[PDB]
Amino acid sequence: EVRLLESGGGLVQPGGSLKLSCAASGFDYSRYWMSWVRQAPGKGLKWIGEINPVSSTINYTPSLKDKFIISRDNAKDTLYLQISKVRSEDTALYYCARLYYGYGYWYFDVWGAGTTVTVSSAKTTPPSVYPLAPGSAAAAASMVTLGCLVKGYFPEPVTVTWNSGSLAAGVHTFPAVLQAALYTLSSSVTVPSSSWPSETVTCNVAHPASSTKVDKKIVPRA
Amino acid sequence: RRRQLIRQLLERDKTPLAILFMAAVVGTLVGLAAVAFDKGVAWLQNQRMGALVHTADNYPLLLTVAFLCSAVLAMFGYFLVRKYAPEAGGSGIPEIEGALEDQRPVRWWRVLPVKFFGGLGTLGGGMVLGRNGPTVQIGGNIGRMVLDIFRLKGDEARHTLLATGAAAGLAAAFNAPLAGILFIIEEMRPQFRYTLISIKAVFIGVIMSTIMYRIFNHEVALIDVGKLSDAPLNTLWLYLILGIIFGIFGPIFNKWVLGMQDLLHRVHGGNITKWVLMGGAIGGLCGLLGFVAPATSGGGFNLIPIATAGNFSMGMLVFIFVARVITTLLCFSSGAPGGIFAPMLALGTVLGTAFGMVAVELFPQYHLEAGTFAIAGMGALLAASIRAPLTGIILVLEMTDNYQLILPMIITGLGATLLAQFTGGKPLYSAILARTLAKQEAEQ
Amino acid sequence: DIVLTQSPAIMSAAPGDKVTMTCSASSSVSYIHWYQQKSGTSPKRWIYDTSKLTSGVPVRFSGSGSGTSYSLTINTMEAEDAATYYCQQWSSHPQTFGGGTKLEILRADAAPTVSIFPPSSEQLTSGGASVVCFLNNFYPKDINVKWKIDGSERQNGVLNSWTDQDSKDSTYSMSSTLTLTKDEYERHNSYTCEATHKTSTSPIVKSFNRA
Ligand SMILES: [Br-]
Ligand SMILES: [Br-]
Ligand SMILES: [Br-]
Repeated sequence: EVRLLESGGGLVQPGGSLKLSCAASGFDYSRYWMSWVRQAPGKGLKWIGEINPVSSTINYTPSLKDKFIISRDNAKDTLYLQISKVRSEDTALYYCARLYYGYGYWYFDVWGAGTTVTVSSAKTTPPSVYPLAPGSAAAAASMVTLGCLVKGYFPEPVTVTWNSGSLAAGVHTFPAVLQAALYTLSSSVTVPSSSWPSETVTCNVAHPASSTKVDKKIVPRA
Repeated sequence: RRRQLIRQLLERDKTPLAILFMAAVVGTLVGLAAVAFDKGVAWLQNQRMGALVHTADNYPLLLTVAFLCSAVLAMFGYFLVRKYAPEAGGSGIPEIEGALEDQRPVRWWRVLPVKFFGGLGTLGGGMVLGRNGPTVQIGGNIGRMVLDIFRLKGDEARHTLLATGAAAGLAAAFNAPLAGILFIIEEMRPQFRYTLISIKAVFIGVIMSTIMYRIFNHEVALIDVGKLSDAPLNTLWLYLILGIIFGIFGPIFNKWVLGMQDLLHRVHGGNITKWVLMGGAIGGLCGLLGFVAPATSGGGFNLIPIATAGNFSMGMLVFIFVARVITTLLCFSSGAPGGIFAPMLALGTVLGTAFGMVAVELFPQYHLEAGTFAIAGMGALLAASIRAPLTGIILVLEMTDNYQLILPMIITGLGATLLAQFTGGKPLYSAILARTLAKQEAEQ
Repeated sequence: DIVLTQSPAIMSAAPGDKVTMTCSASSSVSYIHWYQQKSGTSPKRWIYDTSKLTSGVPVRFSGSGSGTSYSLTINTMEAEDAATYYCQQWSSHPQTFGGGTKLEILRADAAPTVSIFPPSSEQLTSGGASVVCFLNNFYPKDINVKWKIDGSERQNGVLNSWTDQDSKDSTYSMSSTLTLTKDEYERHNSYTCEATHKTSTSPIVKSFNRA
């Protein structure tokens, strides 16, 4: 296949710099103009810039002098984006694209998955994971809703699975909300009452930014 | 005349065995000749280079040994032309064209020695002239010589062997087999009548010529440009524009060569002594500019890949273009032996680059490479001045191998030949023959 | 620069049904492209040169337009057609995308399954108390949550979060979380979570008492 794998996006402190990287696989990456496009949280696609195969021409969106630096090394088959004096406006998902054309009106041929840049002076912080069991005198019905609360972590993201991904039906994980420089979310899993508390259901939480793997057994209360 | 045609159709393409074999030997010799001429030119330019280093301290004596080294070689080439074969002056394509019309002689016992040795003098000094002119006349004369040695009779033999010699001649000068055949079929053939020039025989001579060249030249290409980008459909109209600019320029350049032939004739009046001295000063200027600004002088093949890669500034390209227009006229209009064909590839490239780089900055949405416009313009002065567009297009294709550009190359060439027609210009080889046949009568 | 404006910024539609979004330009634009994006996924080139489908794009999709107005269309909506559709121009430089058009499934109304959850003993020991309310699997997405502490309305310290429309059942979901200190939590007894949807006038209260 043709693959675009962009990496290098993480948490960076305002006024800092960072160097994103797009790894090209499965096509001659010479021959092609390459492009960067970013998507800020809940917003549309924004063009950063493009580089031609010989780096003889590099265009950038109407945006300040040495803000962005796009370069390519067609020998390692990888495209680069340096961002400087990074402000929160640079918090975005960053996309690497191969450019082509049909009649000659250029389009964004194939895209990668993205990397996320978060720019913040808030400090990395592991999650506290709490179980959500139904209350002491719970209305034990056909299906029982359980949960766990993932509280006060920074930055995004965390991944939640139930019984190591075996429990996949009836899960939903809500989008995290940020408050006082910390993130919180919770996860719901609805199972049949024959399942719990007969078997065990566990939420496994991972927050790689703070090297946290944690499992939380959900147990009936009182 | 239907039953006549039924017979002729049934007798098509049966060239006589003798003409085909003789076509083979003509090509082989033209090949060996072109190789020898090519190495000879190079060897003198070297001697001239190694002279400038035994003299690289005294900048004044440097510019002097540059001038006189090329002045001496130039005069020598002028002199043998006027003294022993005046129809070996200038290119020679117009006279081999005349020979094909049976209105100029192929004096092979005299032109072979003077064109070969006289060209070495003028090319080897670094004048703005090409190998094409020489190698096609030399090749035609070689055709005649093989005809006379073996006393083959008929109109077919005389026309084909003369055609294959000039075809093998262009082929061997450019490592361009398809261009050689086409140059005969589109440009050099008698243009107002049928002829029995066998094409299969021209083909055989071109092969052997090209094989001789590969034997002494392989592993290095005349012009290496790499692979450039493609052309999007919505880019095509820009190559048409570029064509129209070549189409207006074509004839204006043709006025200059002709009226410049006039003007510089005034200088020597026709006197072989003033003339040879004139070519000595033109030759010294080239060998000097060859040191002080090389892109202003020489055949120009060196600066073609440079201009295509966008490595010249726009300022340089304008400078080179003006200057080379000037030094190209001075050398060819002077009547020194040697072509104008190859320096027109240079002029075309330089112009097309300059158009390309304006086109890149006006349309970033097109993602242009100035090089694609240089490649479209290389065979464009050929199309608007000598009006053999199918030959320039196939020649540029053979030398640069960017077939993906075939459409903008065609488009640029046709606009050039269309606007040259529409602005009242004529094929330059034909207008040089015509003026030559017009005083081979006005003396009566 | 050229500004492109996609029109029904959000919109729903039943399966097997005819959908149509718009793109509109501050100036005249030529041969517009359309990309389709599902959440978590790279954008996919969908339609190009105003009308041409990309290899794999089912035939139900089609584009049209000229000059200053263009369109995407799906003659028979499917379910996998749920995504965001971005239009894009490079007739001018520099190239500009549209704001987007999110397209989600339309389905039958559904009521929330409400579930209330007391602070874990684990969180209490650290001093904080969070009361979590799940409103799960409802359509349409507009809903209201209200919290009562000892039957009295409370507004401060509440944070809600909606899921994106669900894949299989095409419903929504929305969690509400009331955070206090352990001390404030302990002064009171009855915590109630009241979901006011549109599939009824009578909210579905769920609640617990610590006793
Ligand atoms: Br001539
Ligand atoms: Br020449
Ligand atoms: Br010539």
